[PDB]
Amino acid sequence: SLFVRINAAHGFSLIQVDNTKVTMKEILLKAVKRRKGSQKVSGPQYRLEKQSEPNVAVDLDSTLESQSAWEFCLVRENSSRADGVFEEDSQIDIATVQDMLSSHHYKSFKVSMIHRLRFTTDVQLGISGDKVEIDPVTTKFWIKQKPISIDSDLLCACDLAEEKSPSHAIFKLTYLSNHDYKHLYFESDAATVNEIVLKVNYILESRASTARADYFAQ
Amino acid sequence: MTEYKLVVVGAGGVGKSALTIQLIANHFVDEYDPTIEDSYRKQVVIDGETCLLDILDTAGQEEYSAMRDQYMRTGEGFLCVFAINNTKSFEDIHHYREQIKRVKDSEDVPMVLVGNKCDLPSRTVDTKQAQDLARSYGIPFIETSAKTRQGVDDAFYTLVREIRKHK
Ligand SMILES: Nc1nc2c(ncn2[C@@H]2O[C@H](COP(=O)(O)OP(=O)(O)NP(=O)(O)O)[C@@H](O)[C@H]2O)c(=O)[nH]1
Ligand SMILES: [Mg+2]
Repeated sequence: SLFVRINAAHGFSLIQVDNTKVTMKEILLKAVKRRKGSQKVSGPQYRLEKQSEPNVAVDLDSTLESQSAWEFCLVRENSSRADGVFEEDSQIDIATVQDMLSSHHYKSFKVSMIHRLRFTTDVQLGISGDKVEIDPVTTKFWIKQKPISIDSDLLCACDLAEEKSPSHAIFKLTYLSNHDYKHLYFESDAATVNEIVLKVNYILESRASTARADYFAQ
Repeated sequence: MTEYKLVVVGAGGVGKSALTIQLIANHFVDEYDPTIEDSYRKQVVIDGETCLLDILDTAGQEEYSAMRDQYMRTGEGFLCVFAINNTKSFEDIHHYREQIKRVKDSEDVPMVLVGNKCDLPSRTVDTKQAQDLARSYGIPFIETSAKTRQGVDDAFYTLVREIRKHK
């Protein structure tokens, strides 16, 4: 699932789209019905403009991929973007907004899991609003790692333990394991770790009932 | 020109988007298109003062709960909406006020309790119970119907008044 922001003269509308194959005309149609309540075309027709290119009408038959953008201006054909009140600079940038809206979305990361503070194993870390899965990636000279699934309701904390350089960072994942709290350490580049830590923290501020007991103990 | 920033919160499907559009476009949206986030400006005269209403229509779905921390700091008043036919949407009001008073770090935040869908004959939430909740939290309680437009204007205007008393 993908998200675009539609800026109008009287506010913004966040629109969910299936994929980038969706036509800009369909996106227009959804925005107008949301802004005005009804799908009624009405006396004024409306146009979509890329946020980066003012006063220019988007090809409505073009795909959303054709536009290399996720923010668009909804403007009546008779008027201009400058006649409205919105299209503001206090609003959060679109990439951060899409990141917040996609927290529960499943995403996998290739990171290294640290064991006994002296060893590493390459794991691919699948995270979603449902669960966090830790799986190996590609036998007489190798035992694979036991696959581990942690239900999201068992998660207590996911913090950045250390950041040394853009290629090295460590984060700690705490969770409830049979009335006891286990801690998992992972290592990757700073950008990857920052995304993981932020993604889980979005999920944690969505659920409860075990983190609070952990924080009470702290 | 005083600007009041209003935020409509509540569980999914209770009619947050329908009430907001009823205020803005003055018609009833029968479709249930789940909200991510939407903002609307309306100019209105309340108690002799012309006011610019900045209305924020938020998501009832928990997948988009990460947006709640941003819109709860900036908002001045909050329209806490439940549906009279959805008992838990009433029970979920406790979570929404607690988060609002937590993010705002205050005990006295302009708020109005709204029981929507009062046109339906399938009421499951007591008006005594809902009135008792609002009294316990010290906020006005309004019943509304986005279908019949009952008390739609009163619900939003009362919140503006609650914001105005606060200052
Ligand atoms: N009978 C009746 N139906 C209503 C009323 N208000 C809303 N509805 C209906 O309830 C459904 C949900 O309304 P909607 O405004 O989308 O709810 P929401 O709280 O904004 N949902 P979400 O949080 O996902 O955005 C729609 O089908 C709408 O027509 C009302 O007062 N009466
Ligand atoms: Mg809605």
